[PDB]
Amino acid sequence: PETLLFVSTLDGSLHAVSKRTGSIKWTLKEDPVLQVPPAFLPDPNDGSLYTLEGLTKLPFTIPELVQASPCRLYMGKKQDIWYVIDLLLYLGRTEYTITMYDTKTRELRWNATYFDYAASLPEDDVDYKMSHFVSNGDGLVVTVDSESGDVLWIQNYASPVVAFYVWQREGLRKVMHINVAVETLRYLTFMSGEVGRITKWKYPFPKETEAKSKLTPTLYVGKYSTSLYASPSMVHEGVAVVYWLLIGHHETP
Amino acid sequence: PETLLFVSTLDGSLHAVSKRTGSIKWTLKEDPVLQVPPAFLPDPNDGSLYTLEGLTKLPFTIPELVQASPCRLYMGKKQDIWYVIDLLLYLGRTEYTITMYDTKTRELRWNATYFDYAASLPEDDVDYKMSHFVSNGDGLVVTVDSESGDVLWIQNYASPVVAFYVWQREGLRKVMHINVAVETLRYLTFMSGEVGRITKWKYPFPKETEAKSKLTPTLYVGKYSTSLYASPSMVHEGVAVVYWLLIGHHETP
Repeated sequence: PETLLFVSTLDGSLHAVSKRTGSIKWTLKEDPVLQVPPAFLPDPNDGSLYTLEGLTKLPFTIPELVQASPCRLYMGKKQDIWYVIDLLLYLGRTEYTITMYDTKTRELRWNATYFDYAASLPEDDVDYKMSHFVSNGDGLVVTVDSESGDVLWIQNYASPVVAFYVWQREGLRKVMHINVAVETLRYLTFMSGEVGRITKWKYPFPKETEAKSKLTPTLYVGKYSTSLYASPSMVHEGVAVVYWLLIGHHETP
Repeated sequence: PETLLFVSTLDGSLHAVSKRTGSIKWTLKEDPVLQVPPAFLPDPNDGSLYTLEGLTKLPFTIPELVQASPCRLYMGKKQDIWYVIDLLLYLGRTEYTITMYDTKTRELRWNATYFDYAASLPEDDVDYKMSHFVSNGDGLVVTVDSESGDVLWIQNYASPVVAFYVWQREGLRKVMHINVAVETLRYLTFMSGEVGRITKWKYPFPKETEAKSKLTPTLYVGKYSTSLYASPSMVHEGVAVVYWLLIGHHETP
């Protein structure tokens, strides 16, 4: 179980992936990370919240807003579930539901239902020499050796990956990753292969630092079964940066 | 609405009481403050937890244990409800449900369901010249002018009062009170009247300081429809201080 990588995606799919190949061993399909039933743009990656009066980021996440209600009208909720699955691992997720409400009118101004795996905070452990690159609005993943920039594996999961978990010390430990645009991520994987071919010695790829350095901070807004959502991302040269009108990138709020 | 005092009792009764008389204007009957379905002794006054290996107090309350799960097996939950009632006041309470669980066995080691009104923390506001004395395992209340010790009113509610709320700035503000044993509280109200009679000038009563000073810290353990619970309390001379065997007082853990 210490060789598995857990891939949490937007539609509820948790993937038991080979930290080596990146291939699926077993797929667990549950509740979709977000279910905003427009008002607030959630962040599949941690309940963060945004609003569009341009595009701004509030100061409280979804859980926080919940673990701080009633308030003034705010309705909070927080049921927990544990998942039992023999490879037996006890993985637990939390269903956070929030609710806006105006005493003036008589309707639910806003609503959202953001799930999220209980896991230990991510810490820069030198023992982890891997780095993961993720596409916004797409299941593309570029796992590329942290101690170089040497591409370890490319994968395309059904739905966009929202978070990564490694089962350290019997239980999940969230592994920090990078958000890059499909365009740029493909464009990058492309060159990686070209340089790989002309060279014939390894498929290069930027390092989290070079990447986060040379690209350009953007705030991506995606769509999910009629549920919008922002989420930081990097974009390269020649990518438009501001319903189909709101979707896509925007300049960091 | 600024003249009402809200009396939260163990069986779910919220009382709209005259901050002057102490009499009920309107009664709101909802879910009982505790519903431990023996293991952990809850505290109707804030989810605090205790265990009896004598009688000790853990470091985390019920909400905290919930707003910190899943964990390791701990199951948390936190639905909120708002109550609308025209005197219209919007009072909100939170239903906290917790759950213990051993991966070893296959049964729910423990469980509890503690409700609690959303209200602003209590602060020593010099504008509030009242003091409330409460009996453990009884609906006796001795409201006695803070700026003296002069008895303002005596009341006996159906079920034991767990907390007091004052609707300051449109919304509840929890008012700190004192936990004394029925015995002592009756014994006190008694003398108060005797001295009142021989004197014919006012019914005295200790001040939160004299009381909390001359009495003796005890940890009361009560019972509620087959649900035990600890809860600090003061006791005077000649009161036994250690199921009917556990109920009653004990020396401060």
